[PDB]
Parts: sequence; C-alpha cells; structure tokens
Amino acid sequence: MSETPRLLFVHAHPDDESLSNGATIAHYTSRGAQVHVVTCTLGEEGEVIGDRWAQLTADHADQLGGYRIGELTAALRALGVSAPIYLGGAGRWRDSGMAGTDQRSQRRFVDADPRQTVGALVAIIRELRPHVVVTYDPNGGYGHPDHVHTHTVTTAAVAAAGVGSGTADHPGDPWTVPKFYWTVLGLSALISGARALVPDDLRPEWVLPRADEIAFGYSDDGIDAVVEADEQARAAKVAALAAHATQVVVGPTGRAAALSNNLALPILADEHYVLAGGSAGARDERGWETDLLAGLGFT
Amino acid sequence: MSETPRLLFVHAHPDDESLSNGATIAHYTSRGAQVHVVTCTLGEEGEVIGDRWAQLTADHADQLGGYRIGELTAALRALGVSAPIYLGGAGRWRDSGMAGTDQRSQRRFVDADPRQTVGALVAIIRELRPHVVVTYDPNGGYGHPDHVHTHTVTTAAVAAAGVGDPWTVPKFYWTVLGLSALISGARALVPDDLRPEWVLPRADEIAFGYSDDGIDAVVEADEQARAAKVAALAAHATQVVVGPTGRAAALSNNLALPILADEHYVLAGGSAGARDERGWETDLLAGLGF
Ligand SMILES: [Zn+2]
Ligand SMILES: [Zn+2]
Repeated sequence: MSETPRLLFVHAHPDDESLSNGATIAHYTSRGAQVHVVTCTLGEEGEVIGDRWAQLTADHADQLGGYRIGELTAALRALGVSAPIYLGGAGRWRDSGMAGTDQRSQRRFVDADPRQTVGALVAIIRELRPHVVVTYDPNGGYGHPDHVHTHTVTTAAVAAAGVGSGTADHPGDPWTVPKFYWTVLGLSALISGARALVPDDLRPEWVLPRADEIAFGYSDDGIDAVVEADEQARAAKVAALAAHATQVVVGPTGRAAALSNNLALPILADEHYVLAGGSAGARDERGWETDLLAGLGFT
Repeated sequence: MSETPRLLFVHAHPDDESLSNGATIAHYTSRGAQVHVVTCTLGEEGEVIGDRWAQLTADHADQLGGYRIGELTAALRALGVSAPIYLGGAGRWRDSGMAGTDQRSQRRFVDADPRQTVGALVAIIRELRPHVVVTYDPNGGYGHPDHVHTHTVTTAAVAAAGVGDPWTVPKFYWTVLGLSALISGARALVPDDLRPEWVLPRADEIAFGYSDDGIDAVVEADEQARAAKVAALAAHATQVVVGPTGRAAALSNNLALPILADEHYVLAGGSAGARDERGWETDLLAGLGF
C-alpha cells in the first residue's frame, strides 16, 4: 500500500480522461492524492471543430495528434495532473479511427503487439503502483475500437503486473492492483442531467439528443460505485473540457458541452464505475461505494 | 502608414523567427510596434532533441509539425507576438526537408503553386500593411530549400501586393548572418557556456556570413530583447537548447553557437534612412518618419 493514495486512469484519446473522469480526477488531486493518466494514442484520427486547425486532420496535413498533446497537457493541468503519459511513448501507437472507418496505417493501436502494449502498461503499473486503476468496460464505452483495445490491454496488464517476472539478476518488481474499476456511463444520472439543461446552456447550433442516439447507459443496478464531486471539481472538469478546443466546446454557462457532432451533453459532477477486480468497501442504499479508495484504509 | 509601426517577418519553419530575428522582434514589440510572423510550414520533417518526443518524427508517428505549433506559440509569446500565422492555413504546405531528401508527400512547400503561395502572402501583406517586411536572402541563409522558397515567395509577394486592395511595402530587408559578429561571438564563448555534448565552433564551421560592407542595417539589442530571444529559443525545445549561461545554444547537431542579440539586414527594397559610421542603419524603420 503506502501513505498518499495513488490512482491511475487509462484512456484511449486526448479528452477521454476529462469526458469520463474529469470530476473524479480533480476530486482526488485536490485532496492530495497522486493521480496519473495514461493515454494510449495521440488522437491522430480526430475531427476538428473550427477552421483554424482544420487542415491538421488526417485527410489534409495529418498532424492533429501532435497538436492535441498541448490540449491534453492543458486539460490535465486543469485537473491537477502535471503531465501526460502516452503509452509506449508519444506517437508509438496511432489512433485507430472510429468504428466502421477503414483506415490506412501500419502503426494502429488495435493492431499493436500485445507483448509490447501490455508490457508497456505493466511497467507503468509497477512504477506507479496505483491503489486504483480505472479504464473502459469491455465494450469500450460507446464501442470505439481503441476504447475496447484499451480495456483489453489494461485488463491483461493488471493481471500480469502482480505476477513474478524478470531474471535472477533483474527480478521484476510486481504490484497487485488493489482495486480495478470500469468507468461507465450512468443512464439515470445522464437523463437527470439532460433534463436539467435550459436553452441558455446551449449554443444555437446544438441539438438535444433523443433516446436512440444515446447510447449505452448502465442501470443503477449495474453500477457499483460513484464519485459525487463538488462544484470545484466539476469546474475543473469544465476547464479541462474547454482545453480540448479542437474536440469539445463548452456552452455559455459551463453546464453543457458538445463534440463535433453537435449533440449537446450535460457536464456532471457525478461519475460512475463498475468494480471489476478487488474488494468493495462500504456500500450505500443504492449498493454503491461513494469512494474508489473505500476499504483501503486511507480514512 | 498609421503612426504605430507595423512589421512582418516571413519565415520557413518554427524557430527560424527566433534564431534569425528574435531580438529584433522583441525590441519592436516592447516599443509598442505591431509585429507579426508568418511561418510557411509546420516543420513536419524536423529532427527531435531528446527521447520524450522522439517518436513524433516523420519516420515514426509523423506528428511533429502539430507538436511544434505549441513551441512556436510559446516562442512568439516570449517575443511579444500573440499568435502564429501559417501560410495558407496551418498545415497547408509541408516542410520540404533538407536538400537532397527524400519524401512521400506532394504537399511540399517547394512544389507549391506560386499562384497559391504568393496569393496567400499577398493577402496577408494587404491585410497587415507592414512598413517593413523581412525574409531570407536569395540563398535562404544556409540554403535550406524552404528558406530559398520562402525568399522567392516573399519577394514575388512584395512586388505583387502594391499592384492593382494594394499596399506597397515601404522597406523590404533580408535577414542575414553578420560574419564579423559571428566570429567574435564564437570566440567569446567558453566551455562553461556549453553543455556536455556540445562542440565549440572555429573558423571552419562558418559559411554564409555577410561582410560589414555587404550589411545595410543592424538592430542592436538591449538586455530585455536578448533575454526574450533566449526564452524564445528555449521554447523550441525539440529544435534548440539554450546553454547553462544563456550565451550559447545548439541544434540537434550539437554545434554550439553564440546567441547574438545584434541582428543584421540587407536592404533589398526601398530607401535607407540615416546610416552610422559603419554605413549601417540602426533602425529598420529609419527614414519612415516615426
Ligand atoms: Zn476516445
Ligand atoms: Zn528553417
């Protein structure tokens, strides 16, 4: 274990950390926890909002990933995290592209040698020795191929990290992650969130989404934990999303945001999780932990 | 010619603005002038110093140009310039690489249609109406293909901008290396100015230095401007490292170079103002009535 708590979030693209776990990250950094984010790709295949950087996309100059390094860096800082960590090194494994898009590249993350991807993340785990690790559920949240792959890699890495390896002269330093969570979308919290939005929250060109285009929400019964952050944490999440300016636009009141598809989304203080490995601590009347560190003895 | 002076520097790659003109840019912005820099490529084909960003290069992830946007932005801000301007839009025309090289892209600046490149720069000039424009000499300084191309495009644009909305650039300069100042700067360096891996230069590693009689103007830096130049170079961390005393720097080849605040120019168009005992203007704006 040790004295200051340590948490690790493993994501696919720049912005995933803020969209999924921004409020949770800021929550824990503000309480003196050591939090790191690992990002598995630079996001080379992203769309761009606005004209200024529009020629950086893969179908033009194809330089978007390098630009998003600065966005990620600023977003992490807003969340209280000091620097990005790109799996295998910045630029190692390329954004694999949205589902269904047939993509040309011989460096795609989904195609990468599991020995290398898993090996890279085992090293990070063993170095950082996180008490909590967080990543996507098996369907990668909304089904993005890198999200699914990030889940597969991270699951395998968590399993390998605590197992003895290395040679007689170079023994591994194994670390068994105490608690392993999937970050997931809470269906009910989202409905509540969308329903609380007023026209003043939206930009004129944004459309509210209907049931069908949203999406893959867990029921309260499928959820094991929540971090219910305060307004200071939520405002950090807002600032982190604003920093990903090519990817995400925050509305006039900071209550809502939208990606390039112009679907308005609420920016919530509550973030939900499924416990995939380890022992739960105390659960409330919903059956949820209210602290990812629960049972680990920091309180 | 509004009485606030307006200056435009046209460069090939991120860092060229600070290596060539950093002190001059800071000198003028600190004095309330309107200064802009146009950068013609993102520098996609650059090498990288250090391991952190090493896989960004064109023979790995090929994403370095997008990363260098932030380096340029920070460098510009250290010089008092609020934002980068990439010719034709960020990413329009690619870094063409060193001479002799070597690439898959057909978006190279050197191969670009003159109508588009010159057209783009003409629009910027008519928009900014600079009193002074600066770019490389005809050999592009040290001969980088993009630097030669930048000179060619800028020269064509300056000529075209004032022909029938039109702006005739009052004064057009080439930024050049001063031979004498480079020799003296190199000589003044001591091993403490360098980092472990760097090599002190000699009479050998010079090349394209202009003589004092071939120079028309100098902007002599005060300490605030030199310090801004040093901060700007430092911001281009993938390309340039400043030494421990801030008096020397080196690119990826590890050849130490003095950080010479005094920057020299050849008047390529327009009329000179007052010259000093060296035969040099000491202000690019000389004779324009500010
Ligand atoms: Zn993603
Ligand atoms: Zn250059």
